[PDB]
Amino acid sequence: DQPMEEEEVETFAFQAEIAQLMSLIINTFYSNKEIFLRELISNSSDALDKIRYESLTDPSKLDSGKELHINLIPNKQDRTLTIVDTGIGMTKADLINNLGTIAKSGTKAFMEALQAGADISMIGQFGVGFYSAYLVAEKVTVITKHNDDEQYAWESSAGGSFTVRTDTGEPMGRGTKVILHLKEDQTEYLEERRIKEIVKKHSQFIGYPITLFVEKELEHHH
Ligand SMILES: COc1cc(-c2nc(C)nc3[nH]cc(C#N)c23)c(Cl)cc1Cl
Repeated sequence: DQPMEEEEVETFAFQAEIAQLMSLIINTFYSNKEIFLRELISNSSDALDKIRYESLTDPSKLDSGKELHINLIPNKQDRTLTIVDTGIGMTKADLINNLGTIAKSGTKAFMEALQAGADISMIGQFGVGFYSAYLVAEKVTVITKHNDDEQYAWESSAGGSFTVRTDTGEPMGRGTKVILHLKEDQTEYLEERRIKEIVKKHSQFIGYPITLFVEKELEHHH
Protein backbone atom coordinates (compact mmCIF):
# COMPACT_ATOMS: atom_id res chain seq x y z
CA ASP A 1 0.00 0.00 0.00
CA GLN A 2 1.58 3.24 -1.23
CA PRO A 3 1.66 6.57 0.63
CA MET A 4 -0.20 9.43 -1.05
CA GLU A 5 3.01 11.36 -0.56
CA GLU A 6 6.42 11.13 1.09
CA GLU A 7 9.07 13.77 1.69
CA GLU A 8 12.31 14.23 3.59
CA VAL A 9 12.28 16.69 6.47
CA GLU A 10 15.50 18.21 7.79
CA THR A 11 15.78 19.66 11.29
CA PHE A 12 18.44 22.29 12.00
CA ALA A 13 19.56 23.93 15.22
CA PHE A 14 19.33 27.73 15.39
CA GLN A 15 22.64 29.52 15.84
CA ALA A 16 23.02 30.35 19.54
CA GLU A 17 22.30 34.07 19.47
CA ILE A 18 19.28 33.62 17.22
CA ALA A 19 17.90 31.07 19.68
CA GLN A 20 18.46 33.61 22.46
CA LEU A 21 16.68 36.35 20.52
CA MET A 22 13.68 34.11 19.82
CA SER A 23 13.35 33.19 23.49
CA LEU A 24 13.46 36.84 24.55
CA ILE A 25 10.85 37.82 21.98
CA ILE A 26 8.34 35.00 22.34
CA ASN A 27 8.45 35.09 26.14
CA THR A 28 8.69 38.76 27.06
CA PHE A 29 5.82 41.19 27.59
CA TYR A 30 5.88 44.14 25.20
CA SER A 31 3.09 46.70 24.92
CA ASN A 32 3.51 47.41 21.21
CA LYS A 33 3.39 43.98 19.57
CA GLU A 34 1.55 45.24 16.47
CA ILE A 35 4.91 46.27 14.98
CA PHE A 36 5.41 42.69 13.82
CA LEU A 37 3.20 43.39 10.83
CA ARG A 38 5.24 46.44 9.85
CA GLU A 39 8.41 44.37 10.00
CA LEU A 40 7.02 41.54 7.87
CA ILE A 41 5.56 43.89 5.25
CA SER A 42 8.92 45.67 5.16
CA ASN A 43 10.77 42.42 4.46
CA SER A 44 8.27 41.61 1.69
CA SER A 45 8.86 45.05 0.19
CA ASP A 46 12.62 44.45 0.22
CA ALA A 47 12.12 41.07 -1.49
CA LEU A 48 9.93 42.77 -4.10
CA ASP A 49 12.59 45.45 -4.61
CA LYS A 50 15.04 42.66 -5.30
CA ILE A 51 13.19 40.79 -8.04
CA ARG A 52 12.28 44.13 -9.59
CA TYR A 53 15.95 45.15 -9.65
CA GLU A 54 16.96 41.86 -11.30
CA SER A 55 14.20 42.20 -13.89
CA LEU A 56 15.56 45.60 -14.94
CA THR A 57 18.27 43.87 -16.94
CA ASP A 58 16.61 40.48 -17.44
CA PRO A 59 12.84 40.69 -18.09
CA SER A 60 12.57 36.89 -18.16
CA LYS A 61 13.03 37.02 -14.39
CA LEU A 62 9.32 37.89 -14.38
CA ASP A 63 8.15 34.89 -16.45
CA SER A 64 7.08 33.46 -13.10
CA GLY A 65 4.85 36.48 -12.61
CA LYS A 66 4.96 40.18 -13.42
CA GLU A 67 2.69 41.50 -10.66
CA LEU A 68 4.61 42.77 -7.63
CA HIS A 69 2.38 42.98 -4.57
CA ILE A 70 1.73 42.01 -0.96
CA ASN A 71 -1.33 40.08 0.26
CA LEU A 72 -2.56 39.82 3.84
CA ILE A 73 -4.74 36.82 4.64
CA PRO A 74 -6.46 36.39 8.04
CA ASN A 75 -8.08 32.99 8.63
CA LYS A 76 -9.99 32.92 11.92
CA GLN A 77 -10.83 29.23 11.59
CA ASP A 78 -7.15 28.22 11.45
CA ARG A 79 -6.19 31.16 13.66
CA THR A 80 -3.54 32.13 11.13
CA LEU A 81 -2.46 35.40 9.57
CA THR A 82 -0.50 34.98 6.35
CA ILE A 83 1.57 37.61 4.55
CA VAL A 84 2.24 36.78 0.89
CA ASP A 85 4.56 38.51 -1.58
CA THR A 86 5.58 37.91 -5.18
CA GLY A 87 9.14 38.89 -4.34
CA ILE A 88 12.44 37.18 -5.11
CA GLY A 89 11.78 34.16 -2.92
CA MET A 90 14.43 31.86 -1.48
CA THR A 91 16.33 28.69 -2.33
CA LYS A 92 16.60 25.87 0.18
CA ALA A 93 20.12 27.06 1.01
CA ASP A 94 18.74 30.58 1.44
CA LEU A 95 16.20 29.31 3.97
CA ILE A 96 18.77 27.35 5.93
CA ASN A 97 21.36 30.13 5.79
CA ASN A 98 19.16 33.17 6.28
CA LEU A 99 16.52 31.85 8.70
CA GLY A 100 18.52 30.19 11.44
CA THR A 101 21.99 28.69 11.05
CA ILE A 102 24.08 31.76 10.26
CA ALA A 103 23.89 34.69 12.67
CA LYS A 104 24.64 38.22 11.52
CA SER A 105 26.12 40.86 13.81
CA GLY A 106 22.70 42.47 14.12
CA THR A 107 21.36 39.60 16.20
CA LYS A 108 23.65 40.18 19.19
CA ALA A 109 23.70 43.92 18.58
CA PHE A 110 19.90 44.12 18.86
CA MET A 111 19.82 42.26 22.16
CA GLU A 112 22.54 44.60 23.44
CA ALA A 113 20.47 47.59 22.33
CA LEU A 114 17.42 46.31 24.22
CA GLN A 115 19.54 45.81 27.33
CA ALA A 116 20.79 49.38 26.88
CA GLY A 117 17.24 50.71 26.83
CA ALA A 118 16.25 50.57 23.16
CA ASP A 119 12.74 49.61 22.06
CA ILE A 120 11.71 46.38 20.30
CA SER A 121 10.22 48.53 17.54
CA MET A 122 13.80 49.24 16.39
CA ILE A 123 14.32 45.59 15.50
CA GLY A 124 14.20 46.18 11.74
CA GLN A 125 17.29 48.39 11.85
CA PHE A 126 19.21 45.29 12.91
CA GLY A 127 17.99 43.15 10.03
CA VAL A 128 16.17 40.65 12.23
CA GLY A 129 12.64 42.04 12.11
CA PHE A 130 11.36 38.66 10.93
CA TYR A 131 11.68 37.20 14.42
CA SER A 132 9.26 39.84 15.72
CA ALA A 133 6.65 37.46 14.32
CA TYR A 134 7.03 35.54 17.58
CA LEU A 135 5.58 38.47 19.50
CA VAL A 136 2.17 37.29 18.30
CA ALA A 137 2.79 33.79 16.90
CA GLU A 138 3.54 30.46 18.62
CA LYS A 139 4.61 28.92 15.33
CA VAL A 140 5.71 30.43 12.04
CA THR A 141 5.75 28.70 8.67
CA VAL A 142 7.54 30.19 5.68
CA ILE A 143 6.67 28.88 2.22
CA THR A 144 8.96 30.15 -0.50
CA LYS A 145 9.60 29.78 -4.23
CA HIS A 146 12.58 31.21 -6.13
CA ASN A 147 12.97 31.19 -9.93
CA ASP A 148 14.35 27.91 -11.32
CA ASP A 149 13.83 26.32 -7.91
CA GLU A 150 11.39 24.08 -6.04
CA GLN A 151 8.90 25.31 -3.43
CA TYR A 152 10.13 24.85 0.15
CA ALA A 153 8.58 25.17 3.60
CA TRP A 154 10.49 26.39 6.67
CA GLU A 155 8.89 26.10 10.12
CA SER A 156 9.69 26.69 13.80
CA SER A 157 7.85 26.94 17.11
CA ALA A 158 11.03 28.46 18.57
CA GLY A 159 12.22 25.37 20.42
CA GLY A 160 15.80 26.05 19.40
CA SER A 161 15.28 24.24 16.09
CA PHE A 162 13.52 24.59 12.74
CA THR A 163 12.59 22.22 9.93
CA VAL A 164 12.87 22.51 6.16
CA ARG A 165 11.09 20.37 3.57
CA THR A 166 9.68 20.54 0.05
CA ASP A 167 6.20 22.05 -0.15
CA THR A 168 3.87 20.35 -2.63
CA GLY A 169 0.60 21.78 -1.37
CA GLU A 170 -0.32 24.84 -3.43
CA PRO A 171 2.28 25.92 -6.03
CA MET A 172 3.24 29.60 -6.02
CA GLY A 173 4.55 31.31 -9.12
CA ARG A 174 7.31 33.07 -7.19
CA GLY A 175 7.67 34.70 -3.78
CA THR A 176 7.22 33.99 -0.09
CA LYS A 177 4.36 33.30 2.32
CA VAL A 178 4.86 33.92 6.04
CA ILE A 179 2.14 32.07 7.94
CA LEU A 180 1.71 33.09 11.58
CA HIS A 181 -0.08 30.57 13.79
CA LEU A 182 -1.23 33.09 16.37
CA LYS A 183 -1.01 32.80 20.15
CA GLU A 184 -4.45 32.37 21.71
CA ASP A 185 -4.50 35.88 23.20
CA GLN A 186 -3.31 37.56 19.99
CA THR A 187 -6.34 36.91 17.76
CA GLU A 188 -7.10 40.64 17.42
CA TYR A 189 -4.72 40.63 14.46
CA LEU A 190 -7.24 38.53 12.53
CA GLU A 191 -9.82 41.32 12.60
CA GLU A 192 -10.23 43.55 9.56
CA ARG A 193 -10.31 46.79 11.56
CA ARG A 194 -7.09 45.92 13.39
CA ILE A 195 -5.17 44.92 10.26
CA LYS A 196 -6.33 48.05 8.46
CA GLU A 197 -5.35 50.49 11.20
CA ILE A 198 -1.91 48.88 11.60
CA VAL A 199 -1.14 49.10 7.88
CA LYS A 200 -2.41 52.68 7.75
CA LYS A 201 -0.27 53.66 10.73
CA HIS A 202 3.00 51.90 9.94
CA SER A 203 3.18 51.00 6.25
CA GLN A 204 2.13 54.27 4.62
CA PHE A 205 5.28 54.43 2.49
CA ILE A 206 5.42 50.86 1.19
CA GLY A 207 5.47 51.28 -2.58
CA TYR A 208 3.58 48.14 -3.55
CA PRO A 209 -0.12 47.26 -3.51
CA ILE A 210 -1.22 45.73 -0.23
CA THR A 211 -4.43 43.73 -0.46
CA LEU A 212 -6.54 42.05 2.21
CA PHE A 213 -8.10 38.66 1.54
CA VAL A 214 -10.46 37.64 4.33
CA GLU A 215 -10.43 33.83 4.28
CA LYS A 216 -13.37 31.71 5.42
CA GLU A 217 -13.81 27.99 4.88
CA LEU A 218 -17.45 27.51 3.89
CA GLU A 219 -19.63 25.19 5.96
CA HIS A 220 -19.26 21.45 5.36
CA HIS A 221 -16.28 22.27 3.14
CA HIS A 222 -13.25 22.62 5.43
C1 LIG B 1 16.37 39.77 6.00
O1 LIG B 1 15.92 38.73 6.87
C2 LIG B 1 14.85 37.92 6.51
C3 LIG B 1 14.11 38.01 5.28
C4 LIG B 1 13.02 37.13 4.99
C5 LIG B 1 12.31 37.27 3.72
N1 LIG B 1 13.09 37.00 2.60
C6 LIG B 1 12.53 37.08 1.36
C7 LIG B 1 13.43 36.79 0.20
N2 LIG B 1 11.23 37.39 1.09
C8 LIG B 1 10.50 37.64 2.21
N3 LIG B 1 9.17 37.98 2.21
C9 LIG B 1 8.73 38.17 3.49
C10 LIG B 1 9.79 37.96 4.35
C11 LIG B 1 9.71 38.08 5.77
N4 LIG B 1 9.67 38.18 6.92
C12 LIG B 1 10.93 37.61 3.55
C13 LIG B 1 12.67 36.14 5.99
CL1 LIG B 1 11.36 35.01 5.78
C14 LIG B 1 13.40 36.03 7.19
C15 LIG B 1 14.48 36.91 7.45
CL2 LIG B 1 15.31 36.70 8.95
